[PDB]
Amino acid sequence: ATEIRELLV
Amino acid sequence: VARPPKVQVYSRHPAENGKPNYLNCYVSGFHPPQIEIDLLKNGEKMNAEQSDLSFSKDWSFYLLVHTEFTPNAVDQYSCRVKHVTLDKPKIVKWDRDH
Amino acid sequence: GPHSLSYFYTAVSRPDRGDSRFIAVGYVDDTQFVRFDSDAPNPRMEPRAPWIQQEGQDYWDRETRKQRDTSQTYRVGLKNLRGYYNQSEAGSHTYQSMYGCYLGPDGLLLRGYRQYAYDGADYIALNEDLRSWTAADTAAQITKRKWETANVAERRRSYLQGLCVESLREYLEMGKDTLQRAEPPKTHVTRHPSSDLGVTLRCWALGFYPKEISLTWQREGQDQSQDMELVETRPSGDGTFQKWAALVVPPGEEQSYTCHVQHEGLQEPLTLRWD
Repeated sequence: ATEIRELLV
Repeated sequence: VARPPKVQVYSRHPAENGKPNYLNCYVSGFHPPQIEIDLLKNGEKMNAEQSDLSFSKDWSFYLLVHTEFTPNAVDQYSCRVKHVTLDKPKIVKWDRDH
Repeated sequence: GPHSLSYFYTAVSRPDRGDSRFIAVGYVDDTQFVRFDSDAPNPRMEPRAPWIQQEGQDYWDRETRKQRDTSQTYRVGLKNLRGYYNQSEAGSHTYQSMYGCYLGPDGLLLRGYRQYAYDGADYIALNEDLRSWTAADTAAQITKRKWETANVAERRRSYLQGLCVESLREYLEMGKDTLQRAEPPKTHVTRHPSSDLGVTLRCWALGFYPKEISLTWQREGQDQSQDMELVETRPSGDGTFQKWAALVVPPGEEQSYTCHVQHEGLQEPLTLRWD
């Protein structure tokens, strides 16, 4: 299962 | 910098004339990912399937282009690769010994 | 060695079309099992191995929602990165991430990782402690401070120690019949003309899984790794792998050479020679 979300670079 | 593709052309099973097989063109180590990989039968583009874009631990991409084929003694098969690192297309001929 | 679950994200800007393209693929060990492509109409996470298809609609809905959100974050991110480097608006650039977990013999996270690249160069990476970042240049230091401010590393660590390992364990059981079964190579030796003083012996290993294999030629017991020609291991097209190792030997001396094949699918290493 992938990571739920990540923060903008 | 941009990295040029390595190319291998090979069949899934040892080739036997008149026996159905699969023809692979494995293209790896390149960057950026924009690339044109064509399997050719007697110089004519085959409608071959291409794998999903992935990459290795050094960030360089790899792709598999592949299709069914039935080798014989007459037909010539090759893989043609166009990439920004190549001033003209790279052509690798298929032969059953590699 | 240890089993692993790994994801690979590629985002590419397309100024001519005014957008970007995001492609994700997931692997368990050497087996691809999902994909997502923002260019697909109504894009969803899609199965790419038979055993993952038993996941129900809630799994595919959840994975689709995460990839759609991530696609949008990497789209905006490509714009931020162009600004960081004061690059022209007309060029295409590439933003990559890979992350994953290896399963320890105790069922815990053996090693987790999360790394990013911009235009093929390391940009920022989560350190081995899963608590801090290493940034490669001035641009990546901007990203580093934003992610430190937002405590991003704690969420990466929780995912890597938690859901990554738990979902890996679930996939390993769902696909046990293929993921946890070694397929040994089919082997044979061919002979080919080379040049004045030598013929080529080529030792072939076909159809094996997993990818790791050892092919060696040995001139009279002692390893011949001098001009052994060894091609990169390549996909068969059916989820298995292929490799060969070749060497030039004196005509009439073929039977002095042995190819040794080690693979976890074999009960014991093989010893092949020219017919």
